Amino acid sequence: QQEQTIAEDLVVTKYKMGGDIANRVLRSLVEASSSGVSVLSLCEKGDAMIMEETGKIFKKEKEMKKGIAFPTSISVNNCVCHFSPLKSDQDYILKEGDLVKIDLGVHVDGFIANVAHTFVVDVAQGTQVTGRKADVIKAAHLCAEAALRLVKPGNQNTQVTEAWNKVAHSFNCTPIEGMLSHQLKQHVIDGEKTIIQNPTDQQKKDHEKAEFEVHEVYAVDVLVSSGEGKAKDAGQRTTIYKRDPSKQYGLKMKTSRAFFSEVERRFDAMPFTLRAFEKKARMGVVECAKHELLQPFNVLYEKEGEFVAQFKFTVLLMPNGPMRITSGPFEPDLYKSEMEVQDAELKALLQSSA
Amino acid sequence: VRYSLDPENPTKSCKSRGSNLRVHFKNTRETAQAIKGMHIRKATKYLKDVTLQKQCVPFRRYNGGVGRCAQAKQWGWTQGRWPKKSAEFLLHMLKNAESNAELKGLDVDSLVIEHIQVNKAPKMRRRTYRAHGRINPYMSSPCHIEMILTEKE
Amino acid sequence: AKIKARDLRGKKKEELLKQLDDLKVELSQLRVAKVTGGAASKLSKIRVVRKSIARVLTVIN
Amino acid sequence: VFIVDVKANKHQIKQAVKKLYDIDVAKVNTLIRPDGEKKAYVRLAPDYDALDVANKIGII
Amino acid sequence: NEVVTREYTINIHKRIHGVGFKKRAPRALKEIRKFAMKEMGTPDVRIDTRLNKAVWAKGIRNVPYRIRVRLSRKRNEDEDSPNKLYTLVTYVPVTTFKNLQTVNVDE
Amino acid sequence: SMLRLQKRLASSVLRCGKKKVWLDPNETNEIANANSRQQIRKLIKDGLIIRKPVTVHSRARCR
Amino acid sequence: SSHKTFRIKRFLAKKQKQNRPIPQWIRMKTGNKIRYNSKRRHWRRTKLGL
RNA sequence: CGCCGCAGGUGCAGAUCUUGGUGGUAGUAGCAAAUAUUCAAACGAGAACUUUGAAGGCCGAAGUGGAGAAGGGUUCCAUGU
Ligand SMILES: [Mg+2]
Ligand SMILES: [Mg+2]
Ligand SMILES: [Mg+2]
Ligand SMILES: [Mg+2]
Ligand SMILES: [Mg+2]
Ligand SMILES: [Mg+2]
Ligand SMILES: [Mg+2]
Ligand SMILES: [Mg+2]
Ligand SMILES: [Mg+2]
Ligand SMILES: [Mg+2]
Ligand SMILES: [Mg+2]
Ligand SMILES: [Mg+2]
Repeated sequence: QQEQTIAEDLVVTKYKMGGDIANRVLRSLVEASSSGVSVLSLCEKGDAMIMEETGKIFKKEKEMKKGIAFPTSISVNNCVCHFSPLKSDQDYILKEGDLVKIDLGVHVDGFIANVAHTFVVDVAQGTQVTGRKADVIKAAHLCAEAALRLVKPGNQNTQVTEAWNKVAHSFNCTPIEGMLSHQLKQHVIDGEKTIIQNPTDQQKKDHEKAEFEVHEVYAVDVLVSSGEGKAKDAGQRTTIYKRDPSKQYGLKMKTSRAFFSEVERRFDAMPFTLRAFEKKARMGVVECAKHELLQPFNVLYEKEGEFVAQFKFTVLLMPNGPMRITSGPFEPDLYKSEMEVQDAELKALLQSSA
Repeated sequence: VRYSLDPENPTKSCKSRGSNLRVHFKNTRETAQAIKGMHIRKATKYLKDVTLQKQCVPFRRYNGGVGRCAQAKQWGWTQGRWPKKSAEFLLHMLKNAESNAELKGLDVDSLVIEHIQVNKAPKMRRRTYRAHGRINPYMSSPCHIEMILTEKE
Repeated sequence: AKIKARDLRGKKKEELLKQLDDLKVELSQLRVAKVTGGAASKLSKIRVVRKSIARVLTVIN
Repeated sequence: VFIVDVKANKHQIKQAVKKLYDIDVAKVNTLIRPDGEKKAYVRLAPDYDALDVANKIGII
Repeated sequence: NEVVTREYTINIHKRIHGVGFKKRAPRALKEIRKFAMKEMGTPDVRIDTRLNKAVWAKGIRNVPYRIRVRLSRKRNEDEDSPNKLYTLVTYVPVTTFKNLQTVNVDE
Repeated sequence: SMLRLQKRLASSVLRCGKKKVWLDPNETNEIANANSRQQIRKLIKDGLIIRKPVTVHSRARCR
Repeated sequence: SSHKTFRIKRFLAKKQKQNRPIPQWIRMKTGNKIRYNSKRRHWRRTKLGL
């Protein structure tokens, strides 16, 4: 009952600068994304800039931990999310016109500023990107503007997902199966108050019917797919894991215990990446994943050539209108769709704002 | 499901049922005849007294070898016992019956057990070992139970 | 990308054995992925590689 | 630790590991499991690290 | 008040007379629990482990003739229990049992 | 909750019988978390598991 | 016993391997007619042939 | 299925009949060989029986101890139900 929340105005201001530092590294990512680069190169430099910038901010309070709440995940045209290539793993080269999707997070006092964005690289100045890859990102952008407008204590959790299903049907697309938004509190990215998109019969009865509440942080995340809704595995190593503090077990391995203690020092409860270590890290992760000490964040692939897009950010709830601390660089001038919106409620929410 | 003795007014009635319950049929039949016609609160109190051995059930039909007790004199009888397992199983079915009565919306402070029936269930098989290389049955005697409670006051 | 015995028959003993070596290496990697979790794509490729090995050996014999 | 053919002896296992993974091996121990599969404990040479040989194999 | 405590002495010899050898010490604790139930009116009686050692001090059949105990009625502090009060009975080591009354004790 | 495994491992580590192994009644959860002999060693070092002394069999009367 | 021949140990291996429950997806097959492994064996109840 | 013919492995109360099922007996006989259990706590919906600690006892080194051969064949060991 003593857990910290947005009730402190100091918490508000450190949210604003933490979201600003998360937005500014996404900006450096999109300005440094060019043809002939590597996904691994952009991931390692994206996290390295986070580590040094969070070190130089809040140098006055260092009893706590400042750094990554979600590692720099970079995926292109085939991966849903949770992707961070290892040095021993194969790399990918960025070409002309491919849309790349970047996830990134910062945390201060265990309080999270999380943000993503989907953008096409090497975009010619003053041109229009079309096709079936240009409407999934525009629909997802409309989903993000929908959530920004409608997030308010007084609605239900199913209102968001039915609107997301509706805008999916309007754009002749569908949401990704089993994608969950979370209520983000102190030291937590896995809050119990969760939001579903593209549900099924099994996930619906396991989802909890709940009503929103004032003065709390959310991670509104939308996954829009131009295909059919298929996300599976293709034998790729899962890199991102999160410590589960509820459970414990007696490790039988010296290098697994060393791996776990390295997690406690750097990423004690928040999701991390195996890149930060690596030879013994790959050994020490398989046993800790076996006994559910770490929650794997698996990589998901769709049919080759299909297109999926993401848009997520941390939004603050307050009775006098919600506010945004994390935003991505999307411009609707150079992104249009071959299908427009036909629904009255959708056109009303995109017109109005806080 | 089709009971026997469907209620005269089904709106003011609730039903409960259990099948293949692993209690002795003979004990449960005697306990059911004890609580038949009782009020819901009175029967719940009575069954709790059976487990506390303050009130006994009279063994009227299945009484071969059943001992005598002083508490049998409340009934017009001489033999009585305190079947703990039969009382516990009927207590659970009475809780289920009153939960059904709440679900229908009719109040639970005026219910009376107007129907209660114990049927024999299919027998379960075990083995016992006897003197000269013989095997004999060790059959269990489970029972189905059904009950209907009707509002009356 | 499958292997057809009809196009195998023109090949020589050197490249036929090279193709057999490549298939056997792939199968051994698939068996590794089978015991290390892997994916259904790699699990279902086991039968494809196994029939390809038999196809090459039948052509050789 | 490898599961090997039940008809393979220590010399054959030692040569098979050397050829397939291009690594040296000090000694091979061998048991037959209760379910019938033969299991070999292939101790690598002192200069070969089994920790990273397991990586290039893919069983880390 | 219902958090009272009192010192009693129990004639264990009186309550165990006639019990067989292998059942004397177990019966002494059933009758000690009976004594606390009657004197304090609580169905929940907790024997102290030091009192259990005192009853079994001379073995299963040579139970002490008298024991000096202290019954303490207390609030269970837990409304999830169906009994509001429980009596905890402890062991009072004495050198003699002559002229020992039943007395009230402060906290 | 059920310290059968921990009592067996503590007797093997301490090289005594299960008669002489003293698991702490109050630290039940911490003992129960020890699924390994090295965890047992840590508890022995930290005083949560004690080897009780031999029952006294004096020869003073015989002497 | 601890001492055994290779033939005996291989015989015990097959009996061990086939003494397992049937898969759950077998019940979903078309025209299944199979309820449970009717050839299950317990060491204490039924002794092996050898 | 009726009628005209045809053909039988054609009619059951029995056979200490064959096979299957079900009663009374009957909530009965019984769950009585080798001294013995008790208190507190934990987990748990639920504890005479599980786990821990404290007692009181027994086996008493020809053991109710520690290991093996034959035989068994996974009963070994963790986790869960
Ligand atoms: Mg008679
Ligand atoms: Mg017998
Ligand atoms: Mg016999
Ligand atoms: Mg050998
Ligand atoms: Mg036998
Ligand atoms: Mg005939
Ligand atoms: Mg007949
Ligand atoms: Mg009897
Ligand atoms: Mg008896
Ligand atoms: Mg003795
Ligand atoms: Mg022995
Ligand atoms: Mg065992």
